Amino acid sequence: FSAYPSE
Amino acid sequence: ADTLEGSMAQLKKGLESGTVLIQFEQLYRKKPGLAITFAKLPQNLDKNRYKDVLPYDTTRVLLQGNEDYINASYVNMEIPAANLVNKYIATQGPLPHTCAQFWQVVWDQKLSLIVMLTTLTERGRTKCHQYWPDPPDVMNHGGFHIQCQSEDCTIAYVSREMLVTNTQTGEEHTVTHLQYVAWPEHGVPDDSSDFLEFVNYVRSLRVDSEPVLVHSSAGIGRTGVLVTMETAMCLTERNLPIYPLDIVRKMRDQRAMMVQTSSQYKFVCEAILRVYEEGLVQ
Repeated sequence: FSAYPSE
Repeated sequence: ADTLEGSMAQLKKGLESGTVLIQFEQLYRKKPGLAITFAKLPQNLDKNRYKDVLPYDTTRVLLQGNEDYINASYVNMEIPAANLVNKYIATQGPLPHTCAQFWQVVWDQKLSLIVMLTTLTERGRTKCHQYWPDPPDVMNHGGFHIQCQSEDCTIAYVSREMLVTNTQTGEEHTVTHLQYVAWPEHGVPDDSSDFLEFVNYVRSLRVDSEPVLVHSSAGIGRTGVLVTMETAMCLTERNLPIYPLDIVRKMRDQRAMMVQTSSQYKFVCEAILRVYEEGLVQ
């Protein structure tokens, strides 16, 4: 499960 | 506190220095002490689109008479001097196996407005499941049939009217669905004037006392920007002070991480100032 990407 | 005028002086001055952005970077993303338990249970882990974007237990949306988990949070923005509360349900873009719970929330609360702030895909990856059918098809989700009765694209968003029919009972419910397609993940709107027009259009479509269901991919970044802006618009028109940091903190006490990036916060603060100034009469 992966993190919400940020830039 | 203070006044609208002084709060905007404070915001313009702090944008200039810029203490506004530093105080944003200092703000917690998740309120310390607020329990997050259900979202991490084994049967619920893959019901979260992103591992780190989870609802607090206290503001988690429950399905009526139904124990199924959904990654969704109640977010209410009070304007107490106006005896006003703007209600939202802030949620993620549904996954294939969470469309049933998404539409159950809509049915449970007979929500007549959904605001979707994402495209379905970005750069070859899926950001939201298509939880409605392309007209004229009919979709089955968890004992609701969904059809799209109308679909019209504008520049910046798509306006859809949807019919939700309960398979168990035969009842019907209509929902307006606005998909803002000109706003990329972890970014600002492609056009600020289209964004502001869209927010004021959403305000005009509110039904009294009914939450607006707002979602993006994770349901925190672009949703947080929209919620902040609607709050600010209400405050400006009532000549009440606007503190964007208080607004973001208040959202984050109800759903963690709302307003994802510093650029997004800078964008909404500048938009707030713009609205105040071009509306200002001597």
